[PDB]
Amino acid sequence: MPSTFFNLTMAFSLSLLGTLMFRSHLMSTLLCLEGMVLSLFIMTSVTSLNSNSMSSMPIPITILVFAACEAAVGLALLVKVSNTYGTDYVQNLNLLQC
Amino acid sequence: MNNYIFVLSSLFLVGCLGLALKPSPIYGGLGLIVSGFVGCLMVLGFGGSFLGLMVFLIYLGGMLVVFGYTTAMATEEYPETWGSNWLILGFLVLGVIMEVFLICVLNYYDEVGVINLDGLGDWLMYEVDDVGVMLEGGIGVAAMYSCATWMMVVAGWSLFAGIFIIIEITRD
Amino acid sequence: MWFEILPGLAIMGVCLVIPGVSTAYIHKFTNGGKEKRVARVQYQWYLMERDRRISGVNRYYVSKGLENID
Amino acid sequence: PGIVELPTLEELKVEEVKVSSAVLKAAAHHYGAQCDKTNKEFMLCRWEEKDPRRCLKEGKLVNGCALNFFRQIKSHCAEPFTEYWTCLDYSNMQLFRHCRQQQAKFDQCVLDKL
Amino acid sequence: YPSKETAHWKPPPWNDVDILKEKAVTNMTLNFGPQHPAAHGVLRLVLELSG
Amino acid sequence: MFFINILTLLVPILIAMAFLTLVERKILGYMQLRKGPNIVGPYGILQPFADAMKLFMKEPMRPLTTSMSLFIIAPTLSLTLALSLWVPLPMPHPLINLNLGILFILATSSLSVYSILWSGWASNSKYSLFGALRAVAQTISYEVTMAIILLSVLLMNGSYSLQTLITTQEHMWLLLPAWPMAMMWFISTLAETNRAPFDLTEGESELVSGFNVEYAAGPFALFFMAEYTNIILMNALTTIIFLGPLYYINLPELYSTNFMMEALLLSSTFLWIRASYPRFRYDQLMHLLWKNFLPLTLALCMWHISLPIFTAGVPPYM
Amino acid sequence: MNPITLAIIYFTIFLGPVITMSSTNLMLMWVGLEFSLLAIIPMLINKKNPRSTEAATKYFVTQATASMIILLAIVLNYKQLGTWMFQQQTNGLILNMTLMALSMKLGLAPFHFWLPEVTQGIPLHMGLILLTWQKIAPLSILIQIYPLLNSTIILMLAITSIFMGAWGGLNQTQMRKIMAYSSIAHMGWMLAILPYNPSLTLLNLMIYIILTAPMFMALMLNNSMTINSISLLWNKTPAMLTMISLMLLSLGGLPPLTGFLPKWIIITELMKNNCLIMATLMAMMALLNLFFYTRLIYSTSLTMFPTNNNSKMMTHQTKTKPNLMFSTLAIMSTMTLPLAPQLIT
Amino acid sequence: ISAFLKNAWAKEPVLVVSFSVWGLAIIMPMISPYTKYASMINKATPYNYPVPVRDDGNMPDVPSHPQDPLGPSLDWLKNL
Amino acid sequence: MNLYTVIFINILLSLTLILVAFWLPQMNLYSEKANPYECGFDPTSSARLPFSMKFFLVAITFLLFDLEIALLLPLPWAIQTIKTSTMMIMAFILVTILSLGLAYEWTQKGLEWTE
Amino acid sequence: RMMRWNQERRRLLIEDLEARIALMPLFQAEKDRRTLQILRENLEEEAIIMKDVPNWKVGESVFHTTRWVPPLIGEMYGLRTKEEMSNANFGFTWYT
Amino acid sequence: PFLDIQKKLGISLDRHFMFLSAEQPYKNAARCHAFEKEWIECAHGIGGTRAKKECKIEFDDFEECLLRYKTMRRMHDIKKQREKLMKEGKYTPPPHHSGREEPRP
Ligand SMILES: CS(=O)(=O)C1CCN(c2cccc(Cn3cc(-c4nc(-c5ccc(OC(F)(F)F)cc5)no4)ccc3=O)c2)CC1
Repeated sequence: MPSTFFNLTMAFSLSLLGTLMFRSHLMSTLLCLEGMVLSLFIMTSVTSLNSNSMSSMPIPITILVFAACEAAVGLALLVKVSNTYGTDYVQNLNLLQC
Repeated sequence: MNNYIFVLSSLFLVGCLGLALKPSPIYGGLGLIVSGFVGCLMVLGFGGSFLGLMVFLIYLGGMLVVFGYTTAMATEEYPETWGSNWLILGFLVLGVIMEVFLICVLNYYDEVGVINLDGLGDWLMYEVDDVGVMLEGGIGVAAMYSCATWMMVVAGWSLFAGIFIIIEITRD
Repeated sequence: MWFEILPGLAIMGVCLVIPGVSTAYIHKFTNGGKEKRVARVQYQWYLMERDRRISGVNRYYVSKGLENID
Repeated sequence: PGIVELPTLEELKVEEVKVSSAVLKAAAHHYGAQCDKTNKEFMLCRWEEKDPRRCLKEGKLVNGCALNFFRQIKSHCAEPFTEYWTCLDYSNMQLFRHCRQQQAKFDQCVLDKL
Repeated sequence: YPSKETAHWKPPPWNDVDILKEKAVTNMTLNFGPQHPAAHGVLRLVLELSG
Repeated sequence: MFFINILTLLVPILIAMAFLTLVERKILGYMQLRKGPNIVGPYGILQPFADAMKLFMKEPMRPLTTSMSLFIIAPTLSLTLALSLWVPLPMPHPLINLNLGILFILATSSLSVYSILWSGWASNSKYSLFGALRAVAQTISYEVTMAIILLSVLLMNGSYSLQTLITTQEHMWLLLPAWPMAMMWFISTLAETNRAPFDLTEGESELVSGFNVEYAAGPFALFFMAEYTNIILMNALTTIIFLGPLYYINLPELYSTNFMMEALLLSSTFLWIRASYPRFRYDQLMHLLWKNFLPLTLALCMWHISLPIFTAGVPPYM
Repeated sequence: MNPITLAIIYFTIFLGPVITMSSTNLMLMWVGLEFSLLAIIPMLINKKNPRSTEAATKYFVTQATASMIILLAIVLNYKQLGTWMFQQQTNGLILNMTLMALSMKLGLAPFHFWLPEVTQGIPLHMGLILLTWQKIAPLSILIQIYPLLNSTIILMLAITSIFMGAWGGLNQTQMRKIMAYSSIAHMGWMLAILPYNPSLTLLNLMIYIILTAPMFMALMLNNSMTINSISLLWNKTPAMLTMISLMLLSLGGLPPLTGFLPKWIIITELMKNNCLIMATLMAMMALLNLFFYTRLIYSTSLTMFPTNNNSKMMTHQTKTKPNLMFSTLAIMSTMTLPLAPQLIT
Repeated sequence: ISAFLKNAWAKEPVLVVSFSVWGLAIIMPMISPYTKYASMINKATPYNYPVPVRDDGNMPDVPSHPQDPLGPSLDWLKNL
Repeated sequence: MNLYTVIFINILLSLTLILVAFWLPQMNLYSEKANPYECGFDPTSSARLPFSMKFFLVAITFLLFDLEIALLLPLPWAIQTIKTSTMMIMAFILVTILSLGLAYEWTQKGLEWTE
Repeated sequence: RMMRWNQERRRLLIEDLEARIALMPLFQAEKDRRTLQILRENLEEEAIIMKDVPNWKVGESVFHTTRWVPPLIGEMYGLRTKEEMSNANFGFTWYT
Repeated sequence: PFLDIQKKLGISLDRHFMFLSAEQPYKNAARCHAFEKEWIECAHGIGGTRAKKECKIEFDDFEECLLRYKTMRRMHDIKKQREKLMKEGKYTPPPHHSGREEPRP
């Protein structure tokens, strides 16, 4: 249990590190976000099964629901970005410097 | 045995690391599928199956859509892999080595409440009801319909609104 | 004519029958002339472990009746 | 800080049943009406005290009553009960709906002789 | 206030609409033949695709 | 003993895939006024072995534009899953009794698509990519209705286990109460396999071979046998869920026999359909599954949610 | 945009923070935050221009990261002490990462680099929402756990927000970024006092809201987005210069205007806890905040920049705006200090 | 309107059936006399142990034995 | 353990087949053979360029529908509950809201492909 | 037909569960007695070991309450072998 | 809490399943149920400032039931000493600790 939770926390931290340290592509950052969601879902399910608290299992499924909605709107924004610039690069949305 | 769940968690960690290194979203979705498979395995190893199969199906659909999208928006002439860039491969190997170091030095200097290589496999399923009939995980997730009705309307409205919202965003 | 097709159909039918009969006969041969006990809930698994223990050899299908209560 | 007391290996010794599960499932519906008193005393004593150490002699009495039940069986109606639980051990789940012709012989036997 | 960094900076548009470099179409070109069964054997049919 | 059971479940499935290719060819021939293989062996019972041996004797291709890792992984995974979907099947006794067997099936099937996706992407050819995107569309189309059909059926079974359907159908098929759901499930299994009229992933008339166009003898054989195995698998699923073989605990052999008869019928029907119809356009598949099957599927899901209640016919939990 | 879509989206925006406020469980606070940031985006990108798309991206990514961090905090506080809502017996690391993520969302410094841009790229009625209605739910969270927040971190964050807001809005020509930096500074104030007294951060929030909403209304009257544009008000809507000047001087924190009340009653409650230095610096830099409001007053009302030959047309025509709420709020945002005892407690 | 329903039943019968089944699913529970029995059955199942109570001597309505004629009978479910 | 056994057996079967397919036959490799296939002629470009997607909205919608399926799947258990009216009502509301979202998409022409 | 069959199945479930009810007391007694036996064995051996280490109390609890805290798998099956331990964890998840 | 609407209308949307000691499906019980119950009952009516000092014993018993750091330390020390003994040949596990046991019942 403790080693499992330590490793899942380290994994969340790695995915957060990826999300913070951008590269050219945006979808990679969206995927890192989904990986954080995965880590958290797994941690919550493991905790609820270790505690035998079957009243908290409805929580991780909601986590997944909202994470996937976030992913959907992210993909839509990605579509718009590609339509505008032809690519999902981040170095192109730098005109709001004024 | 006894090293089973730890190996699962380590594979999940490596998958998430190779994901965070941000190769072409193709291999990133691959790593995410693998990490979801490992998460399913570990959730099953802790007692619950419904949640594991669920998350697996969900992320499979998601990575299907993500493949469809990256082949249209997030592609390149020469897509990058973990091996393509010497620097990325080096930091990947470095991360594996650093995980090894952290584990082997915490076992030594730290207490056993985090990582106990000696004593592994002893703390997975602390307590259980040996005479039990109604312990499946789906009972909790079905509580949504009877007891936790609030989470259900919340999620359903999230999805409704999401439909309307994605339509409005994609309007040209 | 159309009856020149029955050879392949019969071959594939035999090949599709073999798995189930094999599984059943093997389960009987390995679980003491009985159907492999199903553990859908923890109660059945508890029963099976009880049987395993009380049986002189650790095997759940060695049923011990009234010969073992006096 | 404080010590935790535990009975001694002899304080918790009984005449165990050592009888399988299909047999218990066969005899349960009759073992419920004939040992309800002691079974329920033990189990109430269990939920009320929440300690498996305070409620032990009741469990020994439970074992004794079960042994007496199965002896009343083994004396009068060993063979019908044998047929019943042998038929009932075959299923992968030990179902009753597969051994109804033997259940009736067992129940008639007991209705008559006990 | 001007700096060596904010020299190239241009005042934004009055309607938040930016004259943008017209990114030309990239239409996938495909040799539908020959050797393609639909193509009756000697047709090449170079065509452009958006999807 | 368990390894011997693995063999008795695996090698017959592959022999059946081979002779299914045979029966496919011969049935389509006789429908097309021709014979089909009769030369290689007596009535052609050696053509599959000839094909397979010849393929595994050919030079495979390691192109210059391909991602060899995925190019090689994809067929491995295809075949692996095609063979793994057969383990939890009760005939009438399964090799692996899973409570959530239906979900195992669903997930493994939804995973078998990534073989096609990664193959078509790795190959790095335009027709391969087209086949991959068509597979994406096909899955996005059918996967929504699959699970809801299956849930609506299971709401009278009481669980996701494949062995409670046997006691559920102990008296009467599940086709009578669910023949609409059975029809939709039949067509959706027809799509899950990339089988006509939904042979769009390898549509020879638009895409020379789709995701196979760069693949060669051995890996191609793996793909092909995975397809022709999943065919039998989905037929077995239809005939365990909606059609019910006779289960008498003292006679599982009759159960296996009738299961096989019905599976043969459904597979021959797949071949019949390949022979009888043209091919869809992969947008029309989406329109179908999202405008005729999904609305009706939701209506029937609600109907079968209510039916156990205003009938007091809620199933049991074990 | 059709009325059904508008209904769903605005109802969702409204509902989001309500769930957060009215909920005991942290997970439902999280889903409320998510409703908010999922429904607000289409209202940003509605105009469908590159600036709107990139504003939407910069907003979505930031808020999603912050939400994932808050979710990690909740999940750790669940793994520990087996409950959902926080308690006195909870790890300070958890509490402080939660505070950091809530700041990230709110847009406090040094987590502010995204708010000026996201506000410059979108229309004004959304900047209003963004800066007023979307800063509540986070503040609700912070007000339910104020006894547990570290004072060092919030105070560093607050002085940083003050300094950066001042220095940033000091050299801005676009008005939307000026309002963004004003939000940053006033949120620094709101947060500097939260652990000591959260009944005062709510006061400062109410006042900042009733102050910025009519400013945004003024800007929306002539769709004014620059200093040079508002310089033309003396020819287009000279009846607005008085209220504009008063609201600006109040935002800056000048007596006898009720924008000085938050500053004053926060400095007081801070020195009741011996925070002399923090309050001192905060005030001395709120002065700098006032400076550019004063330069703007110059540009708009206290002198008359050149106009154009075409504004004569706008003079010819009539106008239906503003509504009744502008005058109400602009009066209750400058001429209500005499009622301070009623406002403070 | 009948002509509209008719031309829809001819052209787009799938949506007609969908709405009809939707309405019937929503209605029939309000109609049947066997609806009350669902919860009664799901309540009759002893998924847990029937923890007994202490005989304070003031429980006349409560039985001393399973086969004591007192408590809820399941005849309504034995002949249904 | 048996599931692991069977699945690994299948892995090994597939890998053996691939090994004996890559090492048994005689090979003769050269560039004109290993080059991509575009119907007899040379590709005009790489297949790694943006291949526009015309059903992106339908895929996004498929995500949310998959989640609604995930929420519908616990019914086999939710029907074993005493509070049956609540389960009935919630399931009906869920399916109805799902259908209404689908209908709005349909009408606003989301299920139709960009051309 | 499905209505009728599912009703009879519910009745059969009642029957099976009533049998389980009739048997649960015996199983509870046996389980409690067996857990106490295992714990006493582990106590005797913890006393043999830890005999000379300084400042060690054999049966000392990690709790300040004196009520019975039901032990957990690690304790019950800690001194025993590794197979007897893995069975308690993965025995039922890794089916019969 | 910030807007106690529930406590006003007298409903429960999110508060009946917060902690482990709440009503679970089919009257099961999450582990550490009694410890959590006692902690909550001690912390009732006095505030979180007092509870951090007066329900400290109970909260610590809860923390130990749930996380079990001390049982872990204890069993680890026992195994370590036993390994030392076996290493230097001063111990032999009894039969019931080496598989060979009397498997009651
Ligand atoms: C005008 S039409 O309507 O008539 C039109 C209808 C379709 N049609 C048709 C149908 C089925 C098969 C084929 C021949 N064919 C075979 C293979 C292929 N087969 C095996 C294989 C592996 C292991 C096997 O078992 C064992 F070896 F034992 F392991 C057995 C086989 N690998 O690859 C691949 C491609 C291919 O075209 C042709 C005829 C023509």
